[PDB]
Amino acid sequence: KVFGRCELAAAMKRHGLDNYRGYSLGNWVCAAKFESNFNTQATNRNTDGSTDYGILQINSRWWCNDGRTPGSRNLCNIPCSALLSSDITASVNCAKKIVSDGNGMNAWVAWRNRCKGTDVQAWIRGCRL
Ligand code: NA
Repeated sequence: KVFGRCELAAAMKRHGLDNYRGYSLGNWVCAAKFESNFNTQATNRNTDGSTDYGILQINSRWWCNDGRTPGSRNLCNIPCSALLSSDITASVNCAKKIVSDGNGMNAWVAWRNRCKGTDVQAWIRGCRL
């Protein structure tokens, strides 16, 4: 599913991301834009042989099991395929564990490089929330 900007903002808010660990909703929307272009089916291989999955490009190295990432962990206790669903529940719940693990949203390279320190509230401008 490719979400609209405001549609994803609303779904993320419903699922408890607005100000989660102090990150405003616009941070989360910005991150999804530049990780996946708001596409739940996005996948991308990493150099180490892990893969990133879903709207927030969650990494099989640590967070999910995809059956082909040796020596990795599954800290969200999910198949990676769950992160590709049209329903963002699994991606949001796993993102809440990631963002709580000490490094905040710096875990997401795209957030760090394209959202952090910018006017992220712009990502929710005009949305009914
Ligand atoms: Na894994």
